Amino acid sequence: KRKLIVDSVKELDSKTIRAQLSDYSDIVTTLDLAPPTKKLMMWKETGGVEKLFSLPAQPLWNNRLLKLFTRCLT
Amino acid sequence: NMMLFEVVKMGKSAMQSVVDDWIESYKHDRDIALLDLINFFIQCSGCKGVVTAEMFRHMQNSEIIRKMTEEFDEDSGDYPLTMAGPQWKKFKSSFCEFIGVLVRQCQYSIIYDEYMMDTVISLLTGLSDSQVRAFRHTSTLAAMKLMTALVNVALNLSINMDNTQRQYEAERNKANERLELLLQKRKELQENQDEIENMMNAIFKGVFVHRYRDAIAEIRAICIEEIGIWMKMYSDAFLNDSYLKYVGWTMHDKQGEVRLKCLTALQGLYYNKELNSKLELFTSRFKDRIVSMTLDKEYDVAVQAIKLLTLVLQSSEEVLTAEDCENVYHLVYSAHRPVAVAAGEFLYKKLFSGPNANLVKTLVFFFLESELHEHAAYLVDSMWDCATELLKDWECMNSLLLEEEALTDRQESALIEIMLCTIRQAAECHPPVGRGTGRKVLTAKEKKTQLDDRTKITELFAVALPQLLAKYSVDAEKVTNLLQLPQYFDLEIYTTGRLEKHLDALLRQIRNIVEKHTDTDVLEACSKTYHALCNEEFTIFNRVDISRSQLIDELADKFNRLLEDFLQEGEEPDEDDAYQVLSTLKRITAFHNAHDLSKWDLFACNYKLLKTGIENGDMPEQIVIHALQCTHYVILWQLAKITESSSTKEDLLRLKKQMRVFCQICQHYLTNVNTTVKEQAFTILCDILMIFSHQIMSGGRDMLEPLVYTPDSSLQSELLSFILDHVFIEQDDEDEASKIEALHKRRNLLAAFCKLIVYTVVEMNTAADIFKQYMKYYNDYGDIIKETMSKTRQIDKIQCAKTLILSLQQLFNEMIQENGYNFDRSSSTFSGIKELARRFALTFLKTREAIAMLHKDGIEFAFKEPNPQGESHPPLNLAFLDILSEFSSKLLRQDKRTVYVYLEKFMTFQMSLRREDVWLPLMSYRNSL
Amino acid sequence: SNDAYNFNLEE
Repeated sequence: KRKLIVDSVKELDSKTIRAQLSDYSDIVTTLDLAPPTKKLMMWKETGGVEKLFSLPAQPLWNNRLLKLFTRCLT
Repeated sequence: NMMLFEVVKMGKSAMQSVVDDWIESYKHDRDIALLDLINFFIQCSGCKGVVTAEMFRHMQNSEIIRKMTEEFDEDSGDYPLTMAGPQWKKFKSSFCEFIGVLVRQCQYSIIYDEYMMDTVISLLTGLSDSQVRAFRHTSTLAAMKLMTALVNVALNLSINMDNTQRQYEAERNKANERLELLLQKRKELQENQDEIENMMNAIFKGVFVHRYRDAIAEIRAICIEEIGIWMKMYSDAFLNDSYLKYVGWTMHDKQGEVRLKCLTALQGLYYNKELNSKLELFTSRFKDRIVSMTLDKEYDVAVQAIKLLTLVLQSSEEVLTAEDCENVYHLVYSAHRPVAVAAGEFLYKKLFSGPNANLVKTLVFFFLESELHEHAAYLVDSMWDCATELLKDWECMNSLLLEEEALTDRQESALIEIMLCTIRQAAECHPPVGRGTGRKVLTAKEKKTQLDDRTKITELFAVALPQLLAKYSVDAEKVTNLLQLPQYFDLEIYTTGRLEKHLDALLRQIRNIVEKHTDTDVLEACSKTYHALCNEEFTIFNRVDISRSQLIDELADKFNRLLEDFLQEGEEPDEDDAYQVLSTLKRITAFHNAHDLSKWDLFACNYKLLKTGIENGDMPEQIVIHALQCTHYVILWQLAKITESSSTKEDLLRLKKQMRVFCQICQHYLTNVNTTVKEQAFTILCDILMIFSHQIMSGGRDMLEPLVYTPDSSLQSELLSFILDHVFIEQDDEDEASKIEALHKRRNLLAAFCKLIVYTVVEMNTAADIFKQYMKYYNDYGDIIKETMSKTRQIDKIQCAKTLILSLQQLFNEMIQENGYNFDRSSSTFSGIKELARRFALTFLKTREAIAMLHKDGIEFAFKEPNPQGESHPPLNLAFLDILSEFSSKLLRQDKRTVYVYLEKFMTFQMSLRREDVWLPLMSYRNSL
Repeated sequence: SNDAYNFNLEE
């Protein structure tokens, strides 16, 4: 049958418009807060699989040491 | 023709050239020209059909549109206005410009001939009623672009009739037959105005009121955009409730693109800044909906709701309640920077309008009153762009902390946090984590300002930081934040500025803090600060090197004295004695991480501590964990120094005994009952085991072969046992912030073990007890396991597949221990095991040998155990076959029958003749092949 | 006119 796009329903019922006016809960959401604690902030940058699998479990604060670990990746 | 539509898609033309060419044709023959024009709108819908002269003369529009629908002769569902690419966006522009230019070029004569406009409006007001979307989307756009052109014409008419009214009253006040002609011109102009209104009232009633409620959002967004335009350009005539209401209702539309255009259209009526009274009454009725749209599910709409609300602050009345403003304020802490800075502008305008003293105080009170964030990084980032005048006034902040209503303890604590992040975001010229877009490169002006500010900070606080430290030397929170400024200073200013006196003062303050404070984070800052200042490439190295060596000399000598009594055989130490030992151990541990303290040889110091906890079982946990850390740093710093080929030979072999005995020590404490001790031993072990892996050699480091260490079966089991007991736990389904931090800890421990898996320190079969947890623990650990599955598939796909089936084998085995051997194949548990297998299957060129081995194992597992009561009765684990059939979808055509001959070696023929329920696993697997 | 916006009376 034809590829031409034909819409059976053109307008939106007045009744459906009054429903939209009375209930917009489905088009609003909650605040997606940004890391709220310095630790959660730190856990975002060091988080994620990529960082987790390429950095030590016990943080090494001198890159002279951190290298010793990243040396051994592939 | 094809010509008129073609001309517009690739014109590279002044569309006035096309319009004027058309108008001349219209003058020579109206009907020929209109037919060209009717067809033009029809081909702009992709119609391809042609209206003929015959049709023009005798056919109603309804009939024409029907004939055009049949003759559309489309190749697909696309029509011009739905194509992608800049070239087609230019067609839409050309389409709309032609319509507007045509009307405006006719506005002084042709438009009133009661023939052109009416004919076009009619075709467009009937093509906008068509169920054919192409004819309706396209005509609706044209109709709105015609109305806005007629709104421009009526505006001119209104202007010219005012001017004419002025000249009429001028002539009367001060020649009569001019008064007569002027009134006939006023008569003519009203007759013109009535005709333009009639036309506008027929494109509003015939198209708008029926297409603003279209089902195609792109058609609803077209209508709302253009009503906004009419109310913006001819405010006196169109900006009233009779037109505003359509935007008021449509901002409840469920499509974001439409809600967006409502806000845009309303922003344009407020950027006017004419302070309209009728717009003020609309916004009282819809205030509450607009505020709520700041949290619209579509962030782009939420940005515009905020931005509309900031323009609402210009309104004469106080329209927004206290509640409304505080809901906007919260959004400065949002993840989406576009939302945060839009709220920042709102905050700035509403509440911000030395000299900046009380401005700073108000920001501090706001930060304290907003009990959503504990840090201010995001607060600063939200207002970097607008309030950069205030946030970089460090003279004002430093003075507020010293020079005399006063500041409370909490206020001074928050002011230090605020000041810290302003300095951070200025030095590192980029936003905090979660607000940035891939660290785009900086402007020349931006890099200049990074330079300008860094000298200001270093100049000032190199002098003032010693003063602040002295005043708040006792407050951990305050000092933890203050100690992190050095990492942003410009090291060369400390010499060029004759500041050595302040550096001495700073170094002393740090030492007194080390001696008094024990906060693990206070000491972390002190160590990382010294590491930052101990850069051998700057002129102050030997100065800070001297103070450092003095500090370790005191701590190491005190540590010896303490151990000589703490470990004296009869001096059973109490809590007070232990806290003294712990306080110095913590300080040594923090510095040994960032600094090479090999010279003080602390390896034996902690060994005696750890072995005593083993023998007696009496050792405070905090002593154990920090001795574990310090030993870890002792070993690693030696490993770093032995890199040198020009190095002592005894030391390298000496190390193997330093590491081998440490592993067994940690292995002992891994079985301890205290949790934090287990966690600490586990993390150090997973790090040690990686540092010493085979990969230690790769980069030409063949010297280190004797150092390689391979774990026992005993150690591998103990490590896995920890994951099972500490990671894969009962799940719920102290509230969010803590529960997120707990999750991240467990993810670290999980990643620590998986690093050992994907790097083949441990047998891959260990990953089975992990792989089986994929779906059960998807949200918590899903991404870690999938990474392990991907890395292992690249290393060894047949071993990866062998471990995947083993995971399902274990899930199966768990179910028979829980439910029973006669379990329900319709159970939710069995359903989940095979769906887990279905996802496992999508992880499958060398895929042939893996899937084959997988079936070979899964088959043995099905028939491994025979029935107690009957060979014609079924093997015990035969139901596994229906799980394994989730994999056959992936198998090749060639090996499906080869696998069957293998299966026949296991299955006797009486069995294959079986069709009863219990054997429904078999036929299901048979149907596979 | 706040009776104008009342969509219970339609347009």
